[PDB]
Amino acid sequence: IVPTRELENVFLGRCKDYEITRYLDILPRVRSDCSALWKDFFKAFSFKNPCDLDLGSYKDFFTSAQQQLPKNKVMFWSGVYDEAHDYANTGRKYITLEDTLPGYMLNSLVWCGQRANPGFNEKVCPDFKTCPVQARESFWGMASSSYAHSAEGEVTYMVDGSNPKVPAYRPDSFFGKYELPNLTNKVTRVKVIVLHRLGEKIIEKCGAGSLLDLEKLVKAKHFAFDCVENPRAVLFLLCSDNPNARECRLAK
Amino acid sequence: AAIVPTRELENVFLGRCKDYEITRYLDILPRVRSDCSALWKDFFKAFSFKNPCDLDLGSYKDFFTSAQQQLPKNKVMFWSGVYDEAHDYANTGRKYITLEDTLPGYMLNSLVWCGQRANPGFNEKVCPDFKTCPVQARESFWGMASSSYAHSAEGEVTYMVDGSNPKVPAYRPDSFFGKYELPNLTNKVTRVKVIVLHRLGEKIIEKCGAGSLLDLEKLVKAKHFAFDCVENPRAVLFLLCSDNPNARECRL
Ligand SMILES: *[C@H]1O[C@H](COP(=O)(O)OP(=O)(O)OC[C@H]2O[C@@H](n3cnc4c(N)ncnc43)[C@H](O)[C@@H]2O)[C@@H](O)[C@@H]1F
Ligand SMILES: *[C@H]1O[C@H](COP(=O)(O)OP(=O)(O)OC[C@H]2O[C@@H](n3cnc4c(N)ncnc43)[C@H](O)[C@@H]2O)[C@@H](O)[C@@H]1F
Repeated sequence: IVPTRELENVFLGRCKDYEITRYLDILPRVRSDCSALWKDFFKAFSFKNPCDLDLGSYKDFFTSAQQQLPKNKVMFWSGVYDEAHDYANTGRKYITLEDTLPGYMLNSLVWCGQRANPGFNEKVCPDFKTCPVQARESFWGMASSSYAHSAEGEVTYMVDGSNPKVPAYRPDSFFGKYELPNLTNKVTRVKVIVLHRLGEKIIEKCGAGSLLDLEKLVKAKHFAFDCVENPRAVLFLLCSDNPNARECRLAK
Repeated sequence: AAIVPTRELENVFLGRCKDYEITRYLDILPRVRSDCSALWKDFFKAFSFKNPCDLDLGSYKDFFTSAQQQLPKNKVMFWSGVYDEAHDYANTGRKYITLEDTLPGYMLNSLVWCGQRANPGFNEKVCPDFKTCPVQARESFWGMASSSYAHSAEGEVTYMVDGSNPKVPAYRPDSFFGKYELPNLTNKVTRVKVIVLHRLGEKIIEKCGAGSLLDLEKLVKAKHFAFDCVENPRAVLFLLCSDNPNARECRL
């Protein structure tokens, strides 16, 4: 894997663009200037072995970086990145991690430290399917946790119902591992949306398999629960990308 | 009461430019030759150290020569009156390209700025209302951006219009499309494909083959382009129906 070029300039550039122009109406600005955020983030993994990371390294970064999240608007997802983002719609309907300050600064970036100067590898980074679990998930694991700890009201969870190999809810997803257990009592409802991909065999349904697992786990935590499969707004989003699919038929 | 310039103009501009250069639309649009600081210099000199209304259609020419990307065949889209729907359908460059996906569109999208005579050469407190400035100055930037963008289109071009406005024809010689785009389309364009938007639950005002759209047709054919026109095609209708699943038009 090839690390992002000019990590620092990209970071600070996204940081300044975000501060001045992004989500102004939707998300609050953070207290720290961009260079203090840079110091906290860099300190986390710099001058270290690329797999000397744990779930605590970026904690000061996230403490600096965390925003209060608008009530009822937080959305979580597993295995349906693209439709959750389209449905969320850049903050118009829901908020995702990539809408928040740290999610937006680091989306799609690739970095790693080294013990030698200049503290980080600008040439080659380890295929993270090589370090332990805790160092692999040290950045986005803490991010997911910091995000989830900030959620309030109803939160929404979008899942893949058409995967014959991967259960809609898994205790060992970032959601199961880091997000769900970090919901505080400010959260009152987990609303699930199951995606039944077009042209595909339906695999999971509300009330059965791993979604019943989830339902019990949510109810055990003193949250309300509900669940729907291809609700109309969602279905229509998928139909625009495949408008002749059988599921997309309109009136004559 | 007063119009507010963007804060930290130069930092926002460089931040966006850098972010874009290194991480944006990599698989979709090519990079430009000039670095960010050169682009800032050509942009700054267009308006700085002059009165705020002392600008013309040629002012940003050097900036546009430097920032213009070559644009992908058959993917260029134009719109009047339906900003949101056009950008939704275009899908951040995955289905069509818009001016906002290009480098200069991205950098200056939503920003507000103006020159002054006194140091430091641009006004940080206040900008005039555009209706106070002569048209060549009021349109200097976005007028140049649209002609330059239109001039780079190759293959089929798509044009999305509002067919539901009772006071604003779908096509108008007086719109940005009509002033700066249609007439700067070169002989590398093969076809104009019009997509007429009929807003859900509203009176249908314009139709393919009559009214200002019949003017658009003959105009297009006398530039020797092919022409076609479709009204609420499914792929668009499904996007409208996603935000309003209850309309008559979305019936199952
Ligand atoms: C926090 O967690 C979920 C998403 O994680 P899950 O493990 O539940 O979902 P899954 O689809 O199984 O895993 C895909 C992983 O990619 C990570 N990721 C986030 N952002 C990026 C970027 N920008 N580039 C590469 N990978 C990224 C995810 O966190 C997943 O682990 C969401 O609801 C919360 F964001
Ligand atoms: C070149 O120009 C047209 C778009 O402009 P038109 O005059 O043809 O159409 P209209 O919708 O009447 O006005 C668009 C111009 O104003 C800016 N603009 C409008 N709405 C927004 C929003 N919501 N965000 C940012 N900018 C907006 C644009 O800069 C246009 O110049 C397109 O085919 C090509 F862009």
